[PDB]
Amino acid sequence: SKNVVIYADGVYDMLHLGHMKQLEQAKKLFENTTLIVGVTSDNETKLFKGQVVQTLEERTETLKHIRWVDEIISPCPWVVTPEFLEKYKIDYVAHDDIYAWLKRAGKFKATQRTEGVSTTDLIVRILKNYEDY
Amino acid sequence: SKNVVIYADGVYDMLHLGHMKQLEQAKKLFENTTLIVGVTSDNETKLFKGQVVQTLEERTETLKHIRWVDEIISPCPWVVTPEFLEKYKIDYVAHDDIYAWLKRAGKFKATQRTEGVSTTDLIVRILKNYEDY
Repeated sequence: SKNVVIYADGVYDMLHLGHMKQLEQAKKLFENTTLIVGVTSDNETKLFKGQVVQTLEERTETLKHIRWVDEIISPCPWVVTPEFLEKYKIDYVAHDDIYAWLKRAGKFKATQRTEGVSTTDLIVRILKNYEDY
Repeated sequence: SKNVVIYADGVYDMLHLGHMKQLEQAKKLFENTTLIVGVTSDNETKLFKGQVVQTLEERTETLKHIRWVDEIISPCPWVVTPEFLEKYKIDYVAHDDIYAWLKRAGKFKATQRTEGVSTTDLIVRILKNYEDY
């Protein structure tokens, strides 16, 4: 079947199994896809969303090792626009409102976040080896 | 050229860029390879090496998302033996003594660990946002 271009974006700080599963899901939305992943800039992430440990370069270099990722846009724009979709020939945006125009255009595909598998979740498990008392 | 079977093993706790770079290096030792990765058991790792946060199943499930990994042996034997190499048709073992017989057989290939890129290194960077005084 025809190849389908999928776009996902995010911070991908401290990349963990939850990111990987959501990238796999986006890659597998159709039988033949190209998965483009956008990685948000340090300045815009901190200004608009919250704290980020790793630099853009670190977050991007880790992401390239993930088998589902076919292309990376680093940094990506903070806000997806129709012109951006046209420039990269994107058929669907995969994400878990401001996506209203994407759904109106038929270009939205839902993916899911997995709870309890994050990198900081692992550090909490380490800390729980040390009793309060 | 002929396909070359490479074996690497380890704990792969809290998988990070350093593991990924060492897997990439093992995968790229020759132009055409199959990279088999062995993941050590929880009990043997803790008994012989040290603490491990994630279970065998978690460490294995994260590893499968890495593009360089072609096969996983989970759990792998704590000690590599000649019979193990024969069973899996392994041409080279990639690792960073007890590898003496591997070098004697011509089946040893060095790879490098990267410093300063581990998951716990990232947590140290988080903690450094909070001044001692």
